[PDB]
Formats: sequence, C-alpha cells, structure tokens
Amino acid sequence: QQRTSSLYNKTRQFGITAALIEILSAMSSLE
Amino acid sequence: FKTTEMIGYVHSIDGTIATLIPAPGNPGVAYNTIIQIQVSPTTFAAGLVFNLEKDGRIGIILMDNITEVQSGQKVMATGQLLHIPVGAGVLGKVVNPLGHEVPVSTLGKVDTGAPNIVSRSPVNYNLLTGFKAVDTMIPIGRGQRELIVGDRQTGKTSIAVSTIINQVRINQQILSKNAVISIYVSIGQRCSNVARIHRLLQSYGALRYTTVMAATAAEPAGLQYLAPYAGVTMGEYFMNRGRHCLCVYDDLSKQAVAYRQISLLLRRPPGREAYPGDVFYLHSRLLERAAMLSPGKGGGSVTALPIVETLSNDVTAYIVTNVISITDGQIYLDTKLFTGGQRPAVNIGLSVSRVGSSAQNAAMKGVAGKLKGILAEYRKLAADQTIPMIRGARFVALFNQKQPSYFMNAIVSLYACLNGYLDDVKVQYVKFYEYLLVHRDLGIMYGTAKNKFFYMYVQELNYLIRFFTLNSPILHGELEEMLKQHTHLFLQHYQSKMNAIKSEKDVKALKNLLYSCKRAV
Amino acid sequence: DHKGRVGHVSQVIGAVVDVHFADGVPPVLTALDVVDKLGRDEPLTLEIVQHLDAHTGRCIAMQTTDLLKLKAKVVSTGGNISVPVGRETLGRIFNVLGDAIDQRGPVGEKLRMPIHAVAPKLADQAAEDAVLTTGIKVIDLILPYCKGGKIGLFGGAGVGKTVIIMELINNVAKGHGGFSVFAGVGERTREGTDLYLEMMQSKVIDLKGESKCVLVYGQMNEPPGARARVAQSALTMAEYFRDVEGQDVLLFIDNIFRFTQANSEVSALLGRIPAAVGYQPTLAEDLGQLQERITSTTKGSITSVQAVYVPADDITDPAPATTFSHLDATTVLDRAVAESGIYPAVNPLECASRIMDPDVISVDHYNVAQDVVQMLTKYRELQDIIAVLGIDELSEEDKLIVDRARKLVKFLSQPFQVAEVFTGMTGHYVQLDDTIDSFSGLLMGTYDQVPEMAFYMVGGINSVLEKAKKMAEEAAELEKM
Amino acid sequence: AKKYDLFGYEVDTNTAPWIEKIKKCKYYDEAGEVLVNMNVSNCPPDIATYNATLQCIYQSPSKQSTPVDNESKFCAMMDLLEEMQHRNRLKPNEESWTWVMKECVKSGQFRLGYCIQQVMETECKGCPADLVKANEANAQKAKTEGKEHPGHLSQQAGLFDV
Ligand SMILES: Nc1ncnc2c1ncn2[C@@H]1O[C@H](COP(=O)(O)OP(=O)(O)O)[C@@H](O)[C@H]1O
Ligand SMILES: Nc1ncnc2c1ncn2[C@@H]1O[C@H](COP(=O)(O)OP(=O)(O)O)[C@@H](O)[C@H]1O
Ligand SMILES: [Mg+2]
Ligand SMILES: [Mg+2]
Repeated sequence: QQRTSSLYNKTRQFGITAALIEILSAMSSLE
Repeated sequence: FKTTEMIGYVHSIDGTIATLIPAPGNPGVAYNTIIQIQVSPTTFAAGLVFNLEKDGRIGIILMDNITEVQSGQKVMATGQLLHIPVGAGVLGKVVNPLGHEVPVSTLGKVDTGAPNIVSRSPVNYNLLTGFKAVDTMIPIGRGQRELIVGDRQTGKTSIAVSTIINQVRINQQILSKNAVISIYVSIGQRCSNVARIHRLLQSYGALRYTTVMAATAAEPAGLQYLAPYAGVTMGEYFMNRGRHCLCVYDDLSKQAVAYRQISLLLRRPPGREAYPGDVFYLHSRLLERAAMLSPGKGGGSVTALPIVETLSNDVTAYIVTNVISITDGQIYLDTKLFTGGQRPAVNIGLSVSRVGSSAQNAAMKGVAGKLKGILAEYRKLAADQTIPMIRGARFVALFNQKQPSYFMNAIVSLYACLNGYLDDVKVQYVKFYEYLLVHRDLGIMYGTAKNKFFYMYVQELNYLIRFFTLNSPILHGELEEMLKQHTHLFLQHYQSKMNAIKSEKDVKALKNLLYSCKRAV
Repeated sequence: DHKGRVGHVSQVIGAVVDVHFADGVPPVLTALDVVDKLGRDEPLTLEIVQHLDAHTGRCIAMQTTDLLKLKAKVVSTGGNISVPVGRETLGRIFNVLGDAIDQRGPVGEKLRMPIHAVAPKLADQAAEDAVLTTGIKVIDLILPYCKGGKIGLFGGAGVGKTVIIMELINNVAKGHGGFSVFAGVGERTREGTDLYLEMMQSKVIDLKGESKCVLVYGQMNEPPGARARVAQSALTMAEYFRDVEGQDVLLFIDNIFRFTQANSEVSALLGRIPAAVGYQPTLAEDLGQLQERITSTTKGSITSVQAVYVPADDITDPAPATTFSHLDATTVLDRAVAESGIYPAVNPLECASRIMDPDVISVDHYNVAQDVVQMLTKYRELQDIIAVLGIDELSEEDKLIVDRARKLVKFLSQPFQVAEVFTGMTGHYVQLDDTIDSFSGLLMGTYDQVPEMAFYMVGGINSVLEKAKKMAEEAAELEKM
Repeated sequence: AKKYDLFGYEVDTNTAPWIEKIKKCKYYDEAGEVLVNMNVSNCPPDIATYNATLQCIYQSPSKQSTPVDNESKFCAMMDLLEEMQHRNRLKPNEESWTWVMKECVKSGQFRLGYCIQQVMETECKGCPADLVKANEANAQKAKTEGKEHPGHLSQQAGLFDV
C-alpha cells in the first residue's frame, strides 16, 4: 500500500509536468 | 530526376531539413513534389516540399547528399510527385525510398489514393504465416492489415520474416498468378540487421519472390518517413495487375519518430508525446492502400504486416494505440511468454483477427473452430484433469516452433490433438511425437503399414487436403489409420523408454533429444 | 452574392490553406473550388473555417493538397458545401461533398441542402418515450434503447462496436418503415464494402427496385477536412427526411470519435493552443453543434446509434467523456468482459438509460432489471472475498447468490446473427417478453438445478433448456462409456 | 446469357478470345499470366477456361527455359482446382479431374493416382478406365523392380536418432 501510493503520487506529478511541457511546447511553435 | 525550372536558392539548413528563398519572379513550386538542389555543377541532391509559406519561402526535407548541401545553392524543381522504379525486375534487390539500388520497369506514384468502396471485395484467400498458433487462432487473409506488437526481442521481425520464407515452398510449386510476392521495408534499423536478413532470405530462396526496401539508421529521417510508402507502391503494381502481395513494415514506430523530427524541425505544432497533429493520418493512408481488390479490378491484394514496438507492454502509447485502431486486429507478442518458453510468444488472449473465419482454408477452418472451444475452457480451468485440460495442454506444446511449418505437417499434427491421439502421450514428448510423424513414419518402419495413398512423406497431398479437408469421406478413414499406427507404435516402442531411463547420461541424452525437437516441427 | 468571387492561394501548410480575395473574403463555412489546372487526377475544394483579415481567409482541404502552387486561382461556390437530399439519394453511396462514388450513373437529386445547418431550438424539441426492442438481452433489459433516442456505443479497440451496429441493422433497421443513413466517419474502407454487399443481399438497398438506406463515407484514407465534415453530410440527408418528409429515421455514425480526432488535426494546423490531452480547445463546442442537430423534432424523429472509440481504454479521456452527456442510452463495452468470453462485451454497471424508469417501461421490466444490477453489484463484492478467503468460506445464502449471479453473467451473453462466422453458431433474436420472464425466473431461483454452461451463449429460456437437455444427454453417454 | 459480379456490374462473358491465348502456351506459367489478364479486363475464367489451362499444365514442360526448384505439375494443378471450387464457386466437370489422373501416370506418381481415382469414382463418377490400369501398372512396377517408398522410412533404427 505504501509503495503503490507513492507510484500514484509520482504519476500524479509526472503527469502534470508532462501535460504542461507539451501544452506550452505547442505555443512555442505558434510564437 | 527531371529538372524543369529554377525555383529558388537555399537559405537555411538544420541537419536534414531546409528552407528556400524564391528566385526573382517568384515561380512557386508545387506541393509534395521533388526538387533537385545543385550541390556541384555535375551532381544534384533530392528533396521533398513540405511547407509553402506566405513569404514565398519553401520548406524542404533533404534526402540525398546531405553533407554536400549548402546555403546559397541553386534549386531546380520537377513539378511532379515522387515516382520510383517498380516491377518484377526490382525483385531480389535492395532499394531506397527514392528508387536507387543498394549494392550488396514502368514507374508508379508513391503518393496515391487507396481503393474506394466498390473497388474492394471481402477477403477470402488465406495467407499462411506457417505457425500453428497464428494460422488457427489469428488467421491472416490476403489484403488484410494484421499488426505485430510487443517489446524488443519478443520475435516481431522473425515472425514477419518467416512468414515471407513460408511462401517459398508454396510459390515454387503453385502457378505464379497466386504467388505471394513479399516486400520487406526496413525503417530506421541497424545496417548489419538488413544484411543478415538479406543472407537469410537468400539461403531459403526468398529473394526470387521478395524485394527489400531499406532506410537504415544512418540514412536521414526523410527516407525513413517515406520508406513504407515506397514499399506499398511496389506492392500495388502486383495488386493492380491481378496478383497477390505482402508488405512488412519494420517498423512504424521508427517511421513516426522520423516524421516527428521532420515536423518539429519545420515548426509544426506538436501535440501528444510531441508528435504532430497528423501522425494518425501518416499510418492511416499507408495501411488503407493495402487491400483486397474486387473481381472487376483483377482480384489482386496487398497484405500488410506493420510492426510496432511497445515499451514494457504499454499499449496506451499514442503511436501504438493509433496503429491498433487502423489495422484489422493484432498479433501480440508477450515478453513473459518469450522467456517462459513459448516461442513464438503469441498471447492468444490479447491477439485477435477481425476477419479470421472467412480468411481461413476450408480444411483449416474445420480443425480451428474446435480449438477455440478447447483453449477457452483450458484457460478458464487452469485459473480455477478433464478431456479439454489434457488436449488443451498438448496444443500449447505444439504451438512452440522456430522455423515455419508446412500446411500439411501443421494441420495433421493439430488434427491428431483435436480427435485425441496425443492423450496417452505425455506433454514433454509431444515434439518427439510430432517429429516422428512428419520426417519419419512408424507404420512403414516396423510392419503394420498397408495404407493405399495417405502418408506423411508424400508432400503433394497438401493440396488435396486443402480442397477436400480431413473430415471428408475421401481422406477420413485413411488418415485415422496413419494416426492409429503412429500412436500405438510410439506408446509401445518409443514411450516405453521414458519409464526406464532414470540414470545419469541417459536423462541428459533424453533432454538434448527433446530440446532439438522443439526447433524442427 | 459573392457567387463566383475570385481569390488566390496565399499559403499552404498541410490540409490547412489560406486564400487571398481581392474584393473581400467570403463568409465563414463557404465552399471554394480551386479552378487552377495543375497535374491533378481529382478536384480540390476548400471550406473557409477562419478569417485572418478583411481580404484573407483560412480554409481546410476536403481532398489532398498535392501539387498546389502558390497564387493558384480559387473561386467561391455561392454558400456552404451542398449535398443532395430526398428519395433519389436512397440506395446510392456518397462522399463528404455529395458526389456519387458507386459508378451507377447520375443521381436524380432535384434539391441540395447545405452541410452546416443550425440545431433546432427548445420549442422544436419533443419527447416520445417508447421502447425500441433491439432483440438483445443486455440492452433491452438493463439499458433499453428508446424511440427517438441518441444512443452511444463506448468501447476500446476491438471490443464489438462495429459488430453491435451491424446486429442492430439486422435486428431493427430491416423491419422499419423509415429510411436509414450511415455516416462512415473515418473508419475502414474495407468494412464499407461488407455493409454494401450484405445490404444488397438482404435487399434493404435494391438496384432494380425500392431502397431504404443511404451511405455517406469519409474513411481513414481521406484527409482530415473530409473526415471532419462527413458526419454533417449524412446528418443533412437525415434532416431532410425528418423535417421535410416528416418521418421516423435512423442514423448510424461509426465512429463519432473520428469526427473529434479529425478536428484535432486541423485545429493544431489552424494555430489554436491545444487543451487537455492534446485535443482542440473547441472539443465540447464541436460535438455540441453536431449532436444537437441529431434530435427528435416536432416535424420528424431521428433515432441515432453511434459508435464511440475510447482511446487507450481510458474512459476519462475528453473525447468519450464529453460525448456521454449528450446520450440517452449509454452502452459501455469493456475489454476484460470480452476476453473472459462474454459477447457482446457490455459491462452493465457503467451503462445507463434514461427510459430505465417505472413510468416509461412496465413495472415488471424495471423491478427485474434492477435486481440484475443489484445482484451483479453484490457479486463483484463477493468475488473479492473468494479470491482472499475461498469459495467454501462464504455463507449458505451467499453461495446461492454466487450460483445465480454466475448464471446471470453467462446468460447476458448472446450469439449474434451477423457474428455467425465468429461464434460458429446461428443467431438469436430474443423477445422483450422472453428477456424479462427468463431473467425474472433466474432471480426467483426457478432455474437453480439448471447447469451454468447451459446459459452461456444462447437466446431465451427455450434455448437454455434445449442446451441443458443436450448437456444431460452427452454427459449421460460419456459417464456410461 | 447475361451475367453480373458480386456488386452487380456488367461482366465480360466473351471467353473464346482468351481461350486461344491459352492454347498457344509453350510453358505452363504463361497460362497463369493469361488468367491474370482476363480478370484484369473484367472477364472471369469460364469452366472451359480452367480445363484449357489444365491441358497446358499436362502437355508442356515447367516454368520456361530454366527449371524451378520443386516444380510439381500436380501442386500447380490442384491449386487451380481450389481456386475454381471455393473462391470462384464453380464445380469442376468430368474433364477437369481426368487431366489430373493423366499427370499422375505420366510423371509416375502412382500414390497420388490411388487417391484421385477414389475421388473421381465418388465425386464426378464418369468412366473410371484407361488410366486405372496404367496407374496399377506403375504400382506393380515399384514393387517388382526394387521397393516402394524411400529408404529413410524403412530404416528400423529407432531410439536416440536425431
Ligand atoms: N520462434 C523463435 N524461437 C526461438 N528464437 C526466436 C524465435 N523468434 C525469434 N527468436 C530469436 O529472438 C531474437 C530476437 O528476434 P526478433 O525477431 O529480432 O525480435 P524483435 O523484432 O522483437 O527484436 C533473435 O535472435 C531470434 O533468433
Ligand atoms: N457479439 C460478438 N460475437 C462474436 N465476436 C465478437 C462480438 N463482438 C465483438 N466480437 C469480436 O471483436 C472483434 C472486433 O470487433 P469490432 O466491433 O470489429 O471492433 P471495434 O469494437 O473496434 O469496432 C472481432 O474479431 C470479434 O471476434
Ligand atoms: Mg525487430
Ligand atoms: Mg470498429
């Protein structure tokens, strides 16, 4: 339970980094 | 290629991409056309047009002589889409996406629309991979698009290459009208891997009925992007001229990465996993050109075997999920089954053929319809010994094989297990039982033969079985003799030794015998 | 006005193309023919999506943009993309533009309507709450499709969406006095042939005589501009039969995800910033204007079955999640249910229907249907206990619930008539009265002595007792031997 | 009479021009190339066309100037039967299987001949004669001269071989 919750929490944060890098890498292409 | 008009000068280069400034007058080149850049007075360097900006500037994807391209060089236009050399004369050779032969014929458009609704027909002609696991459970028809997915070193190339090698035994014997001509496209692979496949195709006589499209990792993204398109073009020649063809793309994962490089370098807005908007459209228009044409247009075919590498059995990746939604099902290769023993490591639960039943042969449809019922009950009962549990376990042992099996040698060994000839035979000795069925024969050995026609040494019965099936008044009684003689003699004379041999240097001799029997079907 | 107003191609980046007009830009959604010659085999038609300035307008290509030079002559049509309508369309196949793609001479048309119609107002809406008996056990019992309903088939790749649409065309669309329309939105060109042939064999489409189907296909091979707009082309034809002719009509969109996905391609190239999970920011608005047109008006009644692709089996994804709000009967297909052996692969707990109500359907229908949902909910809780503890550890009454609930899961499976090739068994149309009575008796415990595998892959109770008789006879023979 | 394909388009029933192309055959792989060219020009093979092809398989040598590996006129012949029966939906007449029986006795593959006379007797009845005695002659020819079958089967070695 400890180690799966940590993976849920890592995936939560890693998801939002990766979400926003893609979204803002879009508008660098659009100026 | 054929020059026409000097459209502009080279402005910027960024590896394998460039942009041009228009020459005085502003002629404007046509979209998606080839253009020749004068690297020297004598030599040219090809390139494809990908962007036509408002300024007058033209985005180029470099193809040849990339080191020799420079800023300020003149650029001639073709005013035409990319055409390449295609025909029977191209077979047994390695070729670029642009058409140049690699050292070791009327042209056709690479950018072509797929056959429309009335142009196609339902898939009926079978395509034998030469695997009992695949040809029964996940049967591929001619004109079908069957995906191959799985991790690195799971047997994605081998199962695709052995499918091409399986055609030679048929193609040699059959009329050339119905011969499966193969087109192995090698996108982004290592160079020595292409050489080993060339030698492997040459040793099994496959080069006669095969042509190798090649865009290695050294070669630029422009060629890798265009390599599967050039592969289909070569197949469509056979399709449109009433012949059947096969196309392997190894692999579409590395094509997408090459297309992403091109798109990102030319400032196309990226989306999911940094790929452009039209990365779905990339694979869709490729795979839809593979089809089964109608009787009205020859009845030819291009069968597609796209390979797509997954990272740690993750089907949720963008490129993998795209190709699954395009193709007519998949052949999933599990990493745990590979290391576990089962080779090819075909996960039957995950794998699926969307047009399986209609694609199979009449004989193969008879046996395989029952196998779905047996393995369904075996998988359920394995989680939670019946007759399904006995016979189901033997099928799993039979599905293991290195090189592809001949249609006669496969279907008889499966028919034996279906009617229950390997029930008294133990699970470890199924490959020794199958080896002695195909190559040797026990009825002719000992004494008790007396069959008028049906034997396993006579390979020509293959095509009689395909016509009439095993469950038929012609072959049923004669076949059930062959199997009754083989089982009784194997159990009495050959399996008796295994109760005996319980000593050092005999148990090891038994192992080395049984391990070599896994390879030869 | 603006009828043959000339313009020139300003910029070409993929399917997205800018056009400069000297005497001002046309309106939005205006179709434009590219008159300039080039080396083309097929024509090019651009639809204006945006305006950049008073003289320039950004567009999307319905055909490929190959060989298109800059400054190429472009001319307006008059208005939106126009598509033929009426009874002359019946039997024929069409593309996004409305050109016949079946090689059977010119269409009889006599009127053309624009693809981009406006959705009905609040006053035009009307509710007719009657049950559409699909002849399928899981649907008719748990999530019954209503007359006039917008229905959605949500599921991942290779679960039974295309199979269920084909079975509904067999079960419902054949014995129907209304006509039908099939929007082949971005799906397999090869699947389109099999539908055309099977309808010709069954004579719902007829060459020599009366036809009762229209086919509008914009498949995977086509560029994003076509695949986006092709859903609306079919919807315009169904709108004619609804509004003008005043009739009950069926619509079949396979797949509605491919509309959203097609718009996601152009939206990137148009220069919009993508929203969540890389979709267009106008995702909810795109579905809004499309799905709102699909409705039962006072004049007629559309009854739309739709297929919905759930990408990566992620139901929380925007493309299905946004669609769920629009639908009357939401059908959810699960992969684990398919791989376990149950076809169709309908997970009944995630499903829902608006007409699952004592007022619309009968009291006996609602009470039996709720007990199946209740029993299956208890069964999922008990399934976690058996994995931990064991089957023997359960109580006396709970064991009997498992025996019934296991039979309920098996009895929910059904061999489809279109899927004779897959299942290897003849189909079963199960009546609504048969479906309710057979499931009612199973909940009572009248079929406790009936074995479990009798219920797997059969129709109603007569086929269950028939298979149970065959199981008793074959088990008697093998025991004797 | 008039005829239509699976979609319902008109189909060229004019077979006779394509038949005379198959008669000028020389090597039997050229017959397949003609059979392609009929289908390409919306003209499906007739029941007489398949029999005209079957004739060319019997008479000529194999591919062209060079021989192919594992030629088998029987396997090329039996593939063509599978095409007409299952896919094209045409029952082969009495002429069809008589060409097959000739090739068994000509090449000397008598074991096939035993299987196909059983087929010819049961399926298409006809007249089971002339070739039956010629086939039975080749069966006795193998027995009296040396032995029937190959030597890898006879061996009697057993145990840990290969
Ligand atoms: N059926 C099989 N039995 C035994 N070995 C195999 C089989 N298929 C593939 N291999 C071996 O596994 C290795 C990887 O195979 P390959 O087809 O290249 O997989 P991938 O394409 O996933 O890298 C090769 O060295 C090959 O010899
Ligand atoms: N009712 C059913 N009966 C038998 N097989 C089914 C059924 N529904 C789905 N399948 C299986 O699912 C596979 C593909 O389903 P399909 O509907 O074509 O895909 P999708 O769900 O992506 O539209 C088929 O190969 C078939 O075996
Ligand atoms: Mg590989
Ligand atoms: Mg589908």
